Amino acid sequence: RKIHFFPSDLANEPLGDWRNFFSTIVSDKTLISDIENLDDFEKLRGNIEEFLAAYDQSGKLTPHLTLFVSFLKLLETSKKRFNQLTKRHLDFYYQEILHL
Amino acid sequence: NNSGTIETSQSVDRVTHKILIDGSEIPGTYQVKSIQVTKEVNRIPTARLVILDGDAAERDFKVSNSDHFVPGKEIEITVGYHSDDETIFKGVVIRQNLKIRNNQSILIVESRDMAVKMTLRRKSKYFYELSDSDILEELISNHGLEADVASTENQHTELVQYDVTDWDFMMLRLQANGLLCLVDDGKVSIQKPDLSSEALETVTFGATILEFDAEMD
Amino acid sequence: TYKTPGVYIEEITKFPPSVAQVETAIPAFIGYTQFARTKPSVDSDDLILKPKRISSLLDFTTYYGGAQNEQGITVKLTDTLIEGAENRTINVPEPTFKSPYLMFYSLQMYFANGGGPCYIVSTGVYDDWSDSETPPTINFSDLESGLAVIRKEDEPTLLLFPDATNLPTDDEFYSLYNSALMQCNDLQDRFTILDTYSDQTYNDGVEDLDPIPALRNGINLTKDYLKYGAAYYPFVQTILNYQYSADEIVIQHLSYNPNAIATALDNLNAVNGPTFIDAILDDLRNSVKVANFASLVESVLSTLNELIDAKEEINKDVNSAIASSEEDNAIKTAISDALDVFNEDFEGADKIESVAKNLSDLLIKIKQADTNTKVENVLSINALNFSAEFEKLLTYDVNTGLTASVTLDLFANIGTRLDDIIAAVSAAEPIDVNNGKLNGRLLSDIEPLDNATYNTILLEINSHKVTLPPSSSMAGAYARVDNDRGVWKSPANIGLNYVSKPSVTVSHEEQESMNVHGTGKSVNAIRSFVGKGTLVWGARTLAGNDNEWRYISVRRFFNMAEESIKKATEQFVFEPNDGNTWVRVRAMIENFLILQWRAGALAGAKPEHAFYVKVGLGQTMTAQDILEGNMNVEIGLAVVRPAEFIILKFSHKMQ
Amino acid sequence: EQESMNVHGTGKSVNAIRSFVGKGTLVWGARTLAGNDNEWRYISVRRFFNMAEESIKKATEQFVFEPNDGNTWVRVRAMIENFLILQWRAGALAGAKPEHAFYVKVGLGQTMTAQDILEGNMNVEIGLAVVRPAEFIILKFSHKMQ
Amino acid sequence: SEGKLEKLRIVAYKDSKFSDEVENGEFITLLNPEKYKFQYRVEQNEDQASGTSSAPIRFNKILPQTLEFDFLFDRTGVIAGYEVTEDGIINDIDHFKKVVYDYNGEKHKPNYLMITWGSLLFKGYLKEMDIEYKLFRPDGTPIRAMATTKIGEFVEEELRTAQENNQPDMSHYRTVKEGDTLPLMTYRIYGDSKYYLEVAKANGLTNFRRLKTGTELIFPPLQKQ
Amino acid sequence: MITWGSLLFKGYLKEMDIEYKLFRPDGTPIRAMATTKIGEFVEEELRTAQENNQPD
Amino acid sequence: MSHYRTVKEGDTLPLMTYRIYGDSKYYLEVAKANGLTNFRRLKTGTELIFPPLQKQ
Amino acid sequence: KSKDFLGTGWGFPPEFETSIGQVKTTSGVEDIQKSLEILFSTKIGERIMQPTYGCNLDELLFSPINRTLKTYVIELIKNAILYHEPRIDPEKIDITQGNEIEGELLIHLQYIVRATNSRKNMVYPFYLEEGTN
Amino acid sequence: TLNKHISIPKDMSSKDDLDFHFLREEGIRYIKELGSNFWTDYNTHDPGITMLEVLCYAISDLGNRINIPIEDLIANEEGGVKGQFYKVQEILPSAPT
Amino acid sequence: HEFPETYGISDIGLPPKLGVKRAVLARQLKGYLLFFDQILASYFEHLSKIKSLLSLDQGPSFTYFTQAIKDIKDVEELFKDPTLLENDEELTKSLIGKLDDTIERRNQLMDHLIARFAENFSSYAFLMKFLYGESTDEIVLQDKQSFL
Amino acid sequence: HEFPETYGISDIGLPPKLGVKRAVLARQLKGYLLFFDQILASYFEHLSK
Repeated sequence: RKIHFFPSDLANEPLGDWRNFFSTIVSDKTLISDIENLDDFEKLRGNIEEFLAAYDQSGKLTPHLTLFVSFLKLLETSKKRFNQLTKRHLDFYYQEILHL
Repeated sequence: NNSGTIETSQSVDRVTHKILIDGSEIPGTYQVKSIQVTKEVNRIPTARLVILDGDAAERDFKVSNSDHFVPGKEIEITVGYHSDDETIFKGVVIRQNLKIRNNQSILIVESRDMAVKMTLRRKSKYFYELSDSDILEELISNHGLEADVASTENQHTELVQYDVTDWDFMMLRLQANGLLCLVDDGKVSIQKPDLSSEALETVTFGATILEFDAEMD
Repeated sequence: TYKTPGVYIEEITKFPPSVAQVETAIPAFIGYTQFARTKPSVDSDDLILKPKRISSLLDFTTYYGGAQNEQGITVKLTDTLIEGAENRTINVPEPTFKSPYLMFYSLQMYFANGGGPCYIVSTGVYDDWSDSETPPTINFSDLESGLAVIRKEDEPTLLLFPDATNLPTDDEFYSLYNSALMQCNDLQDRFTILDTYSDQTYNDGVEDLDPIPALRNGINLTKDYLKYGAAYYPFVQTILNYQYSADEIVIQHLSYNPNAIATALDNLNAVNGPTFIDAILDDLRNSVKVANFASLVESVLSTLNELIDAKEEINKDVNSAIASSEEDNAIKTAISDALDVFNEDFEGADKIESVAKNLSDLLIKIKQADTNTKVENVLSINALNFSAEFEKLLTYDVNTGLTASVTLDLFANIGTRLDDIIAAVSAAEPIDVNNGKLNGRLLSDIEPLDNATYNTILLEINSHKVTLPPSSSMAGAYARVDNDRGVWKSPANIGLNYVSKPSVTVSHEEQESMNVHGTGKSVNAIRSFVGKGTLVWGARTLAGNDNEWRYISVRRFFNMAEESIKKATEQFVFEPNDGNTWVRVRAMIENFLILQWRAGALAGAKPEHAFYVKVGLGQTMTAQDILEGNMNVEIGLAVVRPAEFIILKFSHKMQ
Repeated sequence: EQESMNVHGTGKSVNAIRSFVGKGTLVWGARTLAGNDNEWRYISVRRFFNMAEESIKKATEQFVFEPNDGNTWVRVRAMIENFLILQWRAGALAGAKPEHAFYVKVGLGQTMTAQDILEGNMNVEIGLAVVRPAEFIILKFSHKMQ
Repeated sequence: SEGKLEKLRIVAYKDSKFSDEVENGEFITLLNPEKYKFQYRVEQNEDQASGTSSAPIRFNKILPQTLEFDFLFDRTGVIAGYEVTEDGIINDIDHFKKVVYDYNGEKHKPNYLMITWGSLLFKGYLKEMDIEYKLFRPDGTPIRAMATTKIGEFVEEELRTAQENNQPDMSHYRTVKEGDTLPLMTYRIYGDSKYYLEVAKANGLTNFRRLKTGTELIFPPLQKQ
Repeated sequence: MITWGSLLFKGYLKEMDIEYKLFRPDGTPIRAMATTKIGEFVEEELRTAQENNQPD
Repeated sequence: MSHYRTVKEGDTLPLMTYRIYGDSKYYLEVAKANGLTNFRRLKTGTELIFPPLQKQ
Repeated sequence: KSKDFLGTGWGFPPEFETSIGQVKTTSGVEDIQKSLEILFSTKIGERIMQPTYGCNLDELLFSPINRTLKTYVIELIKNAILYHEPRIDPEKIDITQGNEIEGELLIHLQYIVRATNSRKNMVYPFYLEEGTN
Repeated sequence: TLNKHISIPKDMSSKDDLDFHFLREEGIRYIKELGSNFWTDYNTHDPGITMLEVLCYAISDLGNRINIPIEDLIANEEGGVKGQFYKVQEILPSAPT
Repeated sequence: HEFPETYGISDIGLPPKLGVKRAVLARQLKGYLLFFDQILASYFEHLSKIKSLLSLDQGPSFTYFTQAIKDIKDVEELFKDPTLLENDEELTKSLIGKLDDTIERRNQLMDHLIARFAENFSSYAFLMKFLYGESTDEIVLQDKQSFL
Repeated sequence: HEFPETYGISDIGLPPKLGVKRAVLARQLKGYLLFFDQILASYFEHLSK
């Protein structure tokens, strides 16, 4: 909702946004009618998890979502490496700074 | 692989190799005429090198006189296409042979893997409450070799080795249990046959085979 | 035009043809095209009666164009319930009303079957249908004009008319072909390929006629003309698709529960409100100065464009209510009248749409006015129309700070008119029992709403194939034979490309009457053979019982040989008429003929049995011819004829 | 930007220096400051003429003080033609055979009049067809079913 | 540029795809050869048993190709277009040998060659060469020599399988024309008429004894091992 | 299959040599000479029918 | 053996690795031996080293 | 549904629609024609882990047109197809010059679409048993 | 629920009514047993043998349709199984007692 | 910057002769690809903040981070409000926003650092509720930083 | 429909030049073959029921 969308029949003039490209994730449109103003995502997160389960290994997603979700799954290996920094930091201090 | 060919990393236009002794390459003045390497189930791996040498006008053999191909030294052989080399054989130099004919003079060098240590001396021993796989590991570790041995269910209360080598004793005991012995690059691996794994490649009569022999009886 | 060195990929290019050569299979095609223009990018048509040489479809497509879109495609959908589940049936029948213009399809077949360069003569260009059940028609006199035109060209050797079978009567069809046969005899160098009028018993308005008997009575000329043509039968089914436009196809929908009105009515309820039009109507009702002005104009223009789009959405839903309200036509009228009135604020009656258009053009001009003068920035408003166009929205808003003096205004009459539309549409809710959601909508429109159905419909439409008379494929086949073996080789026993099957199957009992008949008016047959496909069977002329001219290859060989000799003798036209010329003419003719003999065209063990040439006074000429200035040359030729029948015999002996 | 360097209303073209992936820096374009001209837009065409004209000029110096008559006119022609036939074989000049590549004309009633003979002038006319470069490549694809 | 006499060229290359040129590795001749010659060989297996009148012949192999031609080097001074050099033909032969003969330490072999003249385009390896020296200046500088050459042919193995588009192993589709039957079409695709009931089951056909003349069928491959 | 007049021969190619003789100035060839050698093929079902082998 | 090059404009790290080793897959070992973090954009005056592959 | 081994994929200049949240795709013969447009629009070293993909037609810019050139052009085109487009067989390459002055070379490629599936064609339900990894 | 690669078996032998060659051999065996006194020529030009082969082909066609699965053989034009089976929702539940 | 020139999304643009429609389609692709770049940019940005997240002097107020992307030719037109590209802090609040549960995440980081010295602040969780209401969450985090 | 044209029992008939007697014999064969077709038709009919 923060990005312009440019129709193919206008000379680079904006008309709307990208809202309609993610509308198939949420099964109850009530929860996103004003999404940019929410402070509680528990209901929204719930419906998204149902979506992800329903299409897991179904073979039925539109290609633009297929790439986006595959990308997000590949990133899980980065999370694994990144979260080991707290241990590396602690060991460095006790073993190389304090020499213990 | 249905490509109709054999997959290599490079073109097969140029074959390269390296010979390393005690960690480093033999000098590029030595001409190696031929290389052979063999491996087989229940046997100790071997290799042969043929080196051109000897000069009637000098009355000597310079390569033979060097310290590169002396029994006891460690040898490693790598090969590949367009310098994409990989290791094929590791072992120790055991023999050196010279041959002279009317218009020919060569040096032949032979080597074997480390497992050869198990074939030199006859022994006698009592074993106690061990399984056959505990015995197989002991026989191997006695010579400083690395081992990977499948387990067995039975346990003996006594077993006797008498006036035989470690290699021969090991072979008798291993067959009795349906096991095959694979020796490779200093490691001795004892396992049951594995007919379940994926094929490495496809070899086809009308596309990739040079020679073929088969028998049913 | 390219400006930067590089490699470019283009869909449409022009090619450089340049070298002509002598060939024997050159057809002319006389008929209608999409357009006819010398210059690819001008509006004028100027090639219509100017015969032009074409090397491929790639040239035809840039001067004449493609095929006409069919108007006869119908699509029907039906919704039913099975044990509670919905089940949809898709039905796309073969069209009964088809465009009468076939030249494009005929050329595709011609080239597919081996044709070379050819001549195109247009007789005019394509016109429009009057209704979905009323195709345009063909005027006989247009084809006669085209024939008169091609008469003046020297290169063509074969005559074809791609749209002859669509003439209103058979009488016109036969007249056209008798004319062509007479022209072939007048010129002495052409051959006509003929089709029957129809492959089915056809009605002439009086009696039901059999096509082969009808063609034979139709072509009532004598041997002197019949020897210049041949006919083929039946028509062939090809593998070409019909041309159409998805936007022009209307879908009929029938269902167990009628939801068409309900859909239109719910959409209109959304329409008649603040989120659709009240917000629009409430808002709608010196270089720096130009920039500020231009911004303000754009704001109004954008607002007007939204109001215009709103009108179009309304018409699209109301029309489905009208289409679906099959019963109680009084309501159909009430709905239609309400819509018709609403549209008056946008249409020519008071055209909001042209105000928006004009403001756009004016806005560009004022922004560009800065290019060269302060004058332009004045004229664009008071000499030109910015003042005049804003007035059409509000007549004198300028009268007060709050818009006032609106003696006339183009805005907000919409409110009342939308109420009238909805009320009329709502009347149909208890009337429409059998129409579904898509009823009365265009095929392209449904693509966003549904996709499985859309794709299914397109697959069914594309299952229908084109059917054509055989003459254009034969012209292609003639070209192949002339290049592979020569003009003296028979065209029979040659396969056709792009043919699935003959339209009808002809039995042996029938086939014998096509080959041998009391009138001599033979017809060659198209047949399907097991393991081979469709072949041409037989190669006789319309004088099939004649002792000299029954075979096509014999007649075509002579036309070729005579033309070549005629050209060779032009060099002697103004020479003295005496022995020193007569001898030179003979030597030249003999050299031509000896080559034809070695090539296999002429019969005979040695030249003395193949041909002769005689020239001389006391032989072919007399004293009076010398005085008149005439020269008489006599030529005879023995030619090769084909085998048609094979007879076997067996006999035996004992060892 | 590059399109305005190659084609422009004034004809004052500018050649570009460009970097290409895997190649490095190349010279892109070879036009003159009269880039819209029908005869002189290419650098190679203008340089070829300067070369050819200088060589012929030197070759004709040997005839400067010769008598102005048919026995000289013929010798001048033969020499010029020999120069040009070599350039044609070398690939500089266009044409399937010499008759389409070049010509030389010398003579009274052709290039000279009685007054030129009296003044001491000699008029030689030469024409040349030259080879021009390709700048653009256009591709097209079409298909058939087996 | 029809009137231009084209001269034969030889370029050296580094890789087996012929895209990476050796630097300063292009030779251009000054006199064209008179002619050139190709050679083609196909080998068959011709074993037969005794008592028979003919053998059962089986294709075995296509052998590599061969090109041959001759060259002349001359810097005497009678050929129009060229100059006499201080050292004669010494630098012409030394540049010719550096391109076609000399060992390259970057690739541990001699160079890949592309030979182009007019319609001719040939890739391969040098096999044989003979050079004979004919005329000399008084101080021993050569001014004329003659060379005979033999070239073999090279194909990279990835390109051999793309040129031999080897196809009972792959999938196929046809359209039904009038006159077709199912057992005759099965014979032309598989070599045997007996698979007609497996083709009909893979297409969902029940009345296979009458085919309709617009149907597109699939023909699946036979299974292995 | 090779046919000329009375001749009819079935088989396969064994050997070929092509020599190029004349050229246009731009290197287009206009004359060439070819030598050819053909072997003979008989299918095994037809060999036993031609050798009508007949005490049996 | 060892090798050095200078970066010119238009060079990428996986294309240069292919021309030196015969394979594009060694680009992360070349970047680690030179201390490069942003290897996807090379600056056009840098001199790089290309170490040989290890043998045993 | 017989011609399913030619496959389905993204259009080359990918277009995004707003009437439905989808990117347009191509199939069959249309897909083949766009593959050819891509191949001859890219240079050999432009792909990251595919260092040998594309063509060298740019080598011939600013050169005279003759028989040697035409032979070389044909070789370049045929090899690019043999390596990178498994679904077709070239039929004819026609190279001509349509302008005496403008620097234009016109190349017309004609080709035939294969009725049988190639061993190099990576289309999902087929390569698994009929082609390479 | 993915698509699988499709192929055709190579062992076309069943010794039943779908095996053409099997049927043909049995046909000839029966002919000899019954009529060899009068009909001895079993070569391929014989009208008798020609008729046998046609009939064997027709038999294979019949056998192939008999093997069509039940779901199709007893299907209704409109779908469903109304006159063939009672469904679980109808035949398994019991009145509450 | 990893795609070929043919795609038209690189610095040199696309030649005018190819028409407007192709130029428009290039813009559509740039839009699509930003969904992949904004995520990758976040991960790189997160590495730059490790020093702050574990600081003994003062930690950050956010636990998730983003970046403006400026090596793309038209980002001033692709974004509805270019203002955000001038300040990564505003961009963070707009794109991640509430998804960053800062109070719980900041406490977990502080508790870990305190634990490294074998100390423990658990009792503040309830003792502060006799002094302050909802405002304890801010007060407690300030006190934990001071302690370190 | 499985027999060759030579037999004369197919849709295209038999050429007139072969005479009446051969046409008559074709009629006799059609009669004979109906004994085999009526039985096969019954079995197919039985599946439909």
